[PDB]
Amino acid sequence: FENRVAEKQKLFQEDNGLPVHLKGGATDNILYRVTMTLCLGGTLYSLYCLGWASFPHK
Amino acid sequence: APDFHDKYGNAVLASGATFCVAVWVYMATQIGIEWNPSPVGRVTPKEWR
Amino acid sequence: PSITNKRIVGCICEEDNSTVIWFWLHKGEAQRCPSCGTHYKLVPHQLAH
Amino acid sequence: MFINRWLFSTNHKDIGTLYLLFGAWAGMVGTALSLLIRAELGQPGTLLGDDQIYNVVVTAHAFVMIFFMVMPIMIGGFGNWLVPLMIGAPDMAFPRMNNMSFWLLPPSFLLLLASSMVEAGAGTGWTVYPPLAGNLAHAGASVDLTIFSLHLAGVSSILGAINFITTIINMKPPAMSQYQTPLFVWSVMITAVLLLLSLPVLAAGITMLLTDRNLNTTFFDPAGGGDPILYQHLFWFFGHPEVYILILPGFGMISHIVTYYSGKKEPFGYMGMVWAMMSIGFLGFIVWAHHMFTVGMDVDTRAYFTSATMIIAIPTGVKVFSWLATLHGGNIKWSPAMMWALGFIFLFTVGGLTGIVLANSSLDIVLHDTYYVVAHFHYVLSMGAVFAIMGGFVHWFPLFSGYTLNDTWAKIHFAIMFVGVNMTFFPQHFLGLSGMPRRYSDYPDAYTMWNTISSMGSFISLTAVMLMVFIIWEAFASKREVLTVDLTTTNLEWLNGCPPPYHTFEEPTYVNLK
Amino acid sequence: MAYPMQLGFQDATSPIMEELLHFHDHTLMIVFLISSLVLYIISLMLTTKLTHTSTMDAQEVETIWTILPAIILILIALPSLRILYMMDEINNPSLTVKTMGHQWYWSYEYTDYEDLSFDSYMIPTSELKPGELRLLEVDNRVVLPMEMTIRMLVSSEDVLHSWAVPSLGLKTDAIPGRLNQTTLMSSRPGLYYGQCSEICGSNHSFMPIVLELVPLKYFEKWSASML
Amino acid sequence: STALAKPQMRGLLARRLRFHIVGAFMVSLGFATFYKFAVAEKRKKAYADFYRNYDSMKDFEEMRKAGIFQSAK
Amino acid sequence: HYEEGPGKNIPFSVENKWRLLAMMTLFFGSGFAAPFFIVRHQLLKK
Amino acid sequence: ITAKPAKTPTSPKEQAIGLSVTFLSFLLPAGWVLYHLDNYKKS
Amino acid sequence: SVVKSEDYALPSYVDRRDYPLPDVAHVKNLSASQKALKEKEKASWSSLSIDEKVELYRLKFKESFAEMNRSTNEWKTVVGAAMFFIGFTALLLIWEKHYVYGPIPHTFEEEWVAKQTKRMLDMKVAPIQGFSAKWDYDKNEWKK
Amino acid sequence: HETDEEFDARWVTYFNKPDIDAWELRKGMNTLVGYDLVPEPKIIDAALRACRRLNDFASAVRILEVVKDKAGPHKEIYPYVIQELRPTLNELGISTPEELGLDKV
Amino acid sequence: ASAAKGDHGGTGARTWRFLTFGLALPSVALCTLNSWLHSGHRERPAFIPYHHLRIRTKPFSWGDGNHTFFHNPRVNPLPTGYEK
Ligand SMILES: CCCCCCCCCCCCCCCCCC(=O)OCC(COC(=O)CCCCCCCCCCCCCCCCC)OC(=O)CCCCCCCCCCCCCCCCC
Ligand SMILES: CCCCCCCCCCCCCCCCCC(=O)OCC(COC(=O)CCCCCCCCCCCCCCCCC)OC(=O)CCCCCCCCCCCCCCCCC
Ligand SMILES: CCCCCCCCCCCCCCCCCC(=O)OCC(COC(=O)CCCCCCCCCCCCCCCCC)OC(=O)CCCCCCCCCCCCCCCCC
Ligand code: HEA
Ligand code: HEA
Ligand SMILES: CCCCC/C=C\C/C=C\C/C=C\C/C=C\CCCC(=O)O[C@H](COC(=O)CCCCCCCCCCCCCCCCC)COP(=O)(O)OCCN
Ligand SMILES: CCCCC/C=C/C/C=C\CCCCCCCC(=O)O[C@H](COC(=O)CCCCCCCCCCCCCCC)COP(=O)(O)OCC[N+](C)(C)C
Ligand SMILES: CCCCCC/C=C\CCCCCCCCCC(=O)O[C@H](COC(=O)CCCCCCCCCCCCCCC)COP(=O)(O)OC[C@@H](O)CO
Ligand SMILES: CCCCCCCCCCO[C@@H]1OC(CO)[C@@H](O[C@H]2O[C@@H](CO)[C@@H](O)[C@H](O)[C@@H]2O)[C@H](O)[C@H]1O
Ligand SMILES: CCCCCCCCCCO[C@H]1O[C@H](CO)[C@@H](O[C@H]2O[C@@H](CO)[C@@H](O)[C@H](O)[C@@H]2O)[C@@H](O)[C@H]1O
Ligand SMILES: C[C@H](CCC(=O)O)[C@H]1CC[C@@H]2[C@H]3[C@H](O)C[C@@H]4C[C@@H](O)CC[C@]4(C)[C@@H]3C[C@@H](O)[C@@]21C
Ligand SMILES: C[C@H](CCC(=O)O)[C@H]1CC[C@H]2[C@@H]3[C@H](O)C[C@@H]4C[C@H](O)CC[C@]4(C)[C@H]3C[C@H](O)[C@]12C
Ligand SMILES: C[C@H](CCC(=O)O)[C@H]1CC[C@H]2[C@@H]3[C@H](O)C[C@@H]4C[C@H](O)CC[C@]4(C)[C@H]3C[C@H](O)[C@]12C
Ligand code: CUA
Ligand SMILES: [Cu+2]
Ligand SMILES: [Mg+2]
Ligand code: NA
Ligand SMILES: [Zn+2]
Repeated sequence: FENRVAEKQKLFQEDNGLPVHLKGGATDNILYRVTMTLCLGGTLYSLYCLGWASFPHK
Repeated sequence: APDFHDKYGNAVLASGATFCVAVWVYMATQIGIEWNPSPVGRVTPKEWR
Repeated sequence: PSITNKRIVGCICEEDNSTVIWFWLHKGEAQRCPSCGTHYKLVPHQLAH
Repeated sequence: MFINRWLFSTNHKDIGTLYLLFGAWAGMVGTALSLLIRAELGQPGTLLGDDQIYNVVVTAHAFVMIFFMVMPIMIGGFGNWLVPLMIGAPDMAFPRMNNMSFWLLPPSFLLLLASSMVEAGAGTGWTVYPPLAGNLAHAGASVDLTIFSLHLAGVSSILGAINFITTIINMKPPAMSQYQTPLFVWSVMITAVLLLLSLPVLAAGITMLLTDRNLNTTFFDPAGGGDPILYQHLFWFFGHPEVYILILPGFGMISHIVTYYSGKKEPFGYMGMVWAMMSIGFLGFIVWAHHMFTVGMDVDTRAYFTSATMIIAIPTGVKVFSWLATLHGGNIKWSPAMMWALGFIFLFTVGGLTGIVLANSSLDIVLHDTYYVVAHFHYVLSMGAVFAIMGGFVHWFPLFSGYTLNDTWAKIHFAIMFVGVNMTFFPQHFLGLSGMPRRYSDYPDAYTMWNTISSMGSFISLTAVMLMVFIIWEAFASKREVLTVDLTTTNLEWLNGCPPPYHTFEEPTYVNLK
Repeated sequence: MAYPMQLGFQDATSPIMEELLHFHDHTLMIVFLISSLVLYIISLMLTTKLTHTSTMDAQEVETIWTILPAIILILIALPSLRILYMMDEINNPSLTVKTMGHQWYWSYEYTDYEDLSFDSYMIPTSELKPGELRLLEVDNRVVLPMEMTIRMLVSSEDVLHSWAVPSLGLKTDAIPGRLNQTTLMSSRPGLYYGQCSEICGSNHSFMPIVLELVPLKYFEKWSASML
Repeated sequence: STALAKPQMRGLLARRLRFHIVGAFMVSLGFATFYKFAVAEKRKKAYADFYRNYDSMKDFEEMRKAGIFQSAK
Repeated sequence: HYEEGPGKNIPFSVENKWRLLAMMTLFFGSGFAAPFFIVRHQLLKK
Repeated sequence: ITAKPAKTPTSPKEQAIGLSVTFLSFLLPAGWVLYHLDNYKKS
Repeated sequence: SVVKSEDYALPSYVDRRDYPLPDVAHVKNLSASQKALKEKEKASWSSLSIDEKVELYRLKFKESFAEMNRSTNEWKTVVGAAMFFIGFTALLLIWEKHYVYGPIPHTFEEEWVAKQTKRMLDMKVAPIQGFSAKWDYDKNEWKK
Repeated sequence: HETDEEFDARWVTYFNKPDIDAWELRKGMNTLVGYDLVPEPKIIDAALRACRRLNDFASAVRILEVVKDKAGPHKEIYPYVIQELRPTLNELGISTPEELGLDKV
Repeated sequence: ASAAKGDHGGTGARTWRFLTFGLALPSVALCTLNSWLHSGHRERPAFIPYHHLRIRTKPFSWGDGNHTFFHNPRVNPLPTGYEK
């Protein structure tokens, strides 16, 4: 392996106004959208489950 | 120059106190609330056995 | 030192005082701590060339 | 921009605001629950149902008031807002982790609400003692949702504690020693240390209850060689420190309020105040068994716990007399905040004193699990903690919002609340001495008068809570913008204006070492 | 039992409860003195136009307000601990009775000689005989001999409960898998009431305790006839 | 056309505090003496008086004749 | 960057005092009402 | 503390409105549930 | 005279008993007449008229000690309004007793209480001080 | 600490410094009123004179107001101090708060 | 553990003096209180000439060779029993 930290330093210090979590590129965007979708979708689903468990099924 | 308190202070105090006493006395004696006071000096013991 | 016109100064008047005296120090003539009178003078900017 | 600011925040002020909002909402829930309790006890007989629905209400009232109202407001709200400003720091040490401590609360609250929605709720008491809280006497998801709620609130507070201790130790100006930081900052650090040490034990204990309920472990089940009393030790080892965690930030705010409205540049006996809070924090870890005087412990163990418990009166006494000594010779400003602080000093003292009565294991035999205990803790919590929160809220509201409240309305609010809480809890001393048990949905006829008066007092408090919402509305509706504040030389948090800008102390303060 | 508008403790029925009443009077006086002293001082600090806002020295007055409370705490602890140890004194009972807590009633066992045992349920309000106390009466009372040292053993067969009789100064938790001991000694004959003192579910408020203290002779006959 | 005499000008706050702290102490003593008579002593005498010539059998007989007992009719 | 100053450092708007009163009413009202409706929920199950 | 005059003064009439609306938002929903308590208890 | 929001970093004026001499003068900008008065002030004060002296004072300070220390009628409004709200609370309690609370247990009826009271006296409830001690068993009535 | 005479002397000296500036005048009075005492006429004398040297009449009157305030309920201290300062008030042309109608609310 | 207090910004002389007078000495004062309370001479037990106690395989190099170095007549019996 070779030291490529300088390349990464250049990329992450590039004045493009992007927040650190999206500054790596398009992949950051995708991973973020996947994470957030699972979180919010999963939360809606948990609310639905609460609604189901709240009532007796005799 | 007179403020809210100089103009309305006496009235707020007078009618506030009057309203308070009136409604609390009504609630305490005219609506069927059971205070369950001590029988001492007020109840005449009656045979139970 | 300051990179602007004014900077907050905290003055611990005597060693071991638990109370710190805070005040804005403005560009211009030296100002004095409201508690002990020691003088402070703002010497503005730079840092980044 | 809205989402980035309010959902993705890394700003101590905004995060403190979120906490204040969350705590205010929780306070409404907790107040409603307290009204249901007092409605049920307002007249002899049954109103809602048996002890199950009643105790689900009692249990939730406690969890909401403690975990969702008091802690978030004092530590998350005032702590986040004021700590960085008081030490001239640009923000908290871990601004991103700080945001997670906040966001763990809504989910935690949702789990608590879920537990009362499913099955028959968790009517176990906030102490959640097994076997009543076990899988046979409380079968179903309710108790499990309650344990999970506590886990999330626990993680939130532990991470919050790590953040506060780090910020306070590492981010003061280079010249400022720990003995040059304001008392409120001291109160928060000590509280954070108590949280860091106590919550993990609670977590261990409720995890064991969880496994006993779902993985067939038997930590608290005698059939497997377990012991229900083990749970009590684990719970109370956290439980006592918890009550000091609830009052310490309050003591800190009281010191600031009393000093400020006495027109003083400093509180009387600063080092004695630091010593007192540290002692209280320390002693608070070696007295837990005073919550177990009737479980059947050896007499020597009981003599020790009686003795250790009473010692705390000494450091607490130094604080009370120091607050009075701060008022001494002051140019007293009779503001609404001062009123809350004066009420706190007196009412907290009364509550502390009845605590000393309860410390005596001999007497506690008769007072335990009766309304004498309920009277004690509501004087220190519903009057102590709450008055400190109200005082701090009216004092700092102009700083956080940039607007002033109407002082007359605020003084009216104080008067109503003062009458309400005293009418509610004072009679409970009589009910306790005479033997009325805790957690009862109905009581023998002889207890009717005091229960009736207590429930009426609770309605007066409700009127005060409703008035407070109106008062806050009126402030935001009228928009009277703050101009000047007195005593900024000894109250750094006000030095950047009202409200301070999003980023404060970008250029740190200048403090000579000499 | 408690009577309407009661302010303090139920009248003492045992020598130990009498002891607690005097200890509480002692403690309460201190509570009143300290709380009124604090209220007084607050008013004193707030009623003067005179001022002194400069730095005030504290290492002098703090000796006073550290030593004084320390002394007061010792003055409370002494009689408190004397009573504590007194309750633990070896007394050697003449009778041992056991009580098991259940959801939601108490069962009793007098098994010194015969194997006597029975359940004790609260009399439903709809079923009270005229003059009987709501929520406090039970079908089978705990008949016990007066002026005698009795050993009560408490436990439970399900969740936690707590066996209490305020007039006797008693409260002993009923824990499953554990046998807690307490001693009972009534100075007088009569009926003495108490209520479950540990949250145990649905009917926690409705599982009272009623002691019936009678002379030894009657205790014995009762024993026999309850076989 | 008379002059005014030099009034005390120093330590007026402290002087006030001392006077009232001493008065508070006097009142505490007076309260202690009152309480240890209207409550403490009263309680000791009430119990001592009640049990001095107390007859437990006579008391029981009265209760039995009134029919309060389940085991003694 | 974000808006700063009185009425701008909060997640809700105070531009209109009546719209604000509606917000606050829903906010605090929903909190206070929740326990009553949960109690109603528990009573209507059995 | 010194402050500027209200930017949008709230007159006594306005305050009565805010107070009443505030009180009603708390009282109405709870009052409704409490009123129908018996209808809930057995149904 | 007129203060602004962004002036929080600048010394300000305050009327306080324990800070008699504020950091700034009440009025900093002076008219033709006012600047003339400050010049007159450099000469003997005896040559100053009462009205000139009071003008000098009002340039320097906002309120005098007597004005800043005046008491008010605010307490009337506070106490009166508190009582109005506590009174309003009684209305809520009236509403509750009427629409929420059902009848109380039959054990509270006058006859029941009379019997229950005799029974409590028969079992000698609180004979030392609390209850039965208040009944004269000889004269068969409540001790006078 | 120190004797009453030494404290007084120290404050008389402070206000008697010829070139005392406005800041030092305010600092001295604002500090002095923090103590548990009504300053001696001799200290007030020196401070009033400093006001003269600073051409500050308004502060001279404020100083007399603070002296009356510091006495609190003891209505006999101000009349006596004003008595003792009469020569100086006359000399410098200092009208008391009363004479200016500054004592009416 | 982490105790229950705080400082740590810089543990120096002032902090250790704070601990000496605010924690350490008060603890010694409490233990001194407790000790000079639970004291009082507890009644000495009946003498039993146990063979594993009051050992004498060689006389002591002091006194009469039969008394231990810090012999207390009140509580230390000789091999033959308590002293007069
Ligand atoms: C609301 C219901 C009131 C019912 C009143 C009694 C009726 C008696 C009939 C008829 C009376 C005579 C016949 C019966 C005698 C029974 C004696 C008994 O068995 O004796 C024991 C009993 C009865 O004790 C008494 O002997 C009653 C004492 C009442 C003290 C009241 C202070 C009240 C202040 C303001 C009003 C209350 C609300 C605010 C309270 C605020 C906190 C105190 O039980 C207690 O121990 C209850 C108190 C528990 C401890 C609280 C400690 C700190 C309290 C106050 C410090 C205030 C200092 C400044 C001075 C006070 C400043 C405000
Ligand atoms: C639950 C919330 C309901 C909200 C309903 C209304 C929504 C309208 C939307 C929209 C109509 C368009 C309006 C745009 C601007 C205003 C509204 C907005 O979107 O704003 C949204 C904001 C603000 O909320 C508002 O919108 C109402 C604000 C009322 C403000 C009162 C201020 C009170 C005084 C002092 C406060 C502290 C600071 C003081 C000093 C000054 C600041 C430092 O919230 C936040 O982003 C996060 C707040 C977190 C803390 C709140 C409670 C979390 C509660 C429960 C967990 C529940 C578990 C399940 C429980 C489930 C149910 C049983
Ligand atoms: C030398 C010794 C003898 C001295 C004799 C007096 C001499 C005085 C000289 C000199 C004394 C100082 C004089 C100057 C003070 C400033 C006067 C002014 O320019 O400013 C105007 C100020 C003046 O303030 C005052 O001035 C009176 C203040 C009263 C404050 C009470 C605060 C209580 C806080 C905590 C309570 C527990 C501890 C209490 C401690 C209380 C200490 C006073 O503001 C008010 O007028 C508004 C507030 C009034 C209502 C207060 C709350 C009531 C709470 C609970 C009961 C509700 C009853 C109604 C509803 C009832 C429903 C049933
Ligand atoms: C902080 C804790 C807290 C607070 C404030 C209160 C407040 C109140 N509590 Fe308490 N309560 C507990 C904690 C608390 N309680 C606990 C721990 C238990 C034991 C539970 C158990 O046994 O398991 C309990 C139990 C309990 C019982 C005994 C139940 C039983 O044994 O059967 C009763 C009975 O009356 C009661 C009543 C009340 C009432 C009427 C109030 C009223 O005073 C409430 C009035 C309203 C307020 C004081 C809230 C105001 C605050 C805000 C709304 C925030 C405002 C926002 C900002 C300023 C930003 N409570
Ligand atoms: C804010 C919360 C808070 C605080 C600060 C305290 C403080 C104290 N508490 Fe309290 N306590 C609770 C909340 C709190 N408590 C709760 C929630 C419960 C019930 C939990 C449950 O079961 O659900 C409880 C229960 C409880 C018990 C258990 C009773 C039982 O269940 O049978 C005991 C036992 O000793 C006790 C003691 C004390 C003591 C001695 C203090 C001391 O810290 C107080 C010290 C203060 C003073 C003494 C006053 C000021 C001092 C002076 C003016 C100096 C002079 C004084 C003397 C010389 C005495 N508390
Ligand atoms: C006050 C607390 C401090 C303790 C020491 C102070 C005074 C004693 C004198 C020297 C002690 C030094 C080291 C300890 C050696 C032997 C144990 C002594 C501990 C002691 O002092 O024990 C006493 C016995 O005294 C005895 O025989 C002691 C007889 C004295 C003779 C000493 C014998 C010397 C032997 C030393 C061996 C040296 C080898 C060391 C080598 C080091 C490494 C090469 C106990 O008294 P007692 O009456 O039996 O019981 C009390 C009943 N009321
Ligand atoms: C169980 C309950 C226990 C009960 C509590 C008992 C309370 C204690 C009662 C009295 C304390 C007596 C302290 C005596 C101090 C003298 C006060 C004084 O006068 O205050 C200052 C001393 O400084 C100083 O100690 C600093 C100022 C004063 C320091 C002490 C004041 C605080 C006193 C407490 C305030 C009341 C709270 C009481 C708490 C219950 C004044 O300074 P000097 O005169 O040198 O300078 C003035 C210049 N000269 C020289 C020209 C006059
Ligand atoms: C029933 C099941 C319950 C489950 C509950 C689960 C709760 C949360 C789960 C998800 C949380 C994981 C996400 C990662 C968290 C990492 C926090 C972290 O790593 O935080 C760091 C600080 O804490 C530090 O160092 C040191 C501290 C490191 C803390 C690591 C976080 C772990 C969270 C769990 C804690 C459990 C408590 C343990 C005791 C029982 C970094 O601070 P930031 O503010 O980010 O940045 C500051 C910048 O200057 C960095 O350049
Ligand atoms: C502890 C917190 C609670 C405090 C107490 C609440 C104070 C009173 C609130 C009033 O609320 C209501 O009052 C009613 C009666 O006055 C109801 O009307 C109801 O009753 C009727 C009239 O009798 C009918 O017209 C309608 O059908 C109706 O449902 C009603 O729904 C409810 O909103
Ligand atoms: C590694 C470090 C250790 C090094 C060795 C330690 C040395 C210990 C020295 C002990 O010496 C002693 O010896 C004695 C014995 O002779 C004592 O006197 C005594 O002994 C007597 C002689 O018979 C009697 O006359 C007296 O009563 C008296 O108690 C005696 O007080 C003591 O000083
Ligand atoms: C490639 C690298 C040399 C430094 C470099 O990258 O330029 C070498 C040096 C030491 C490392 C090795 C270390 O010797 C430890 C390991 C030993 C081997 O048994 C397996 C791989 C092993 C896990 C490592 C893999 C190897 O690729 C490393 C990473
Ligand atoms: C309560 C706890 C046991 C918890 C458990 O059973 O799991 C025990 C463990 C050690 C005990 C302590 C130690 O045994 C030392 C002390 C012994 C004394 O007899 C009483 C206090 C004393 C300080 C004890 C109090 C209490 O009984 C402790 C703290
Ligand atoms: C030494 C330390 C800090 C002093 C300083 O560096 O400023 C001070 C602060 C608080 C003091 C303590 C508190 O004042 C409480 C106690 C008061 C008694 O007068 C002596 C012991 C007492 C326990 C004090 C000992 C010591 O003087 C402490 C601990
Ligand atoms: Cu059995 Cu509670
Ligand atoms: Cu505790
Ligand atoms: Mg219990
Ligand atoms: Na009920
Ligand atoms: Zn300084």
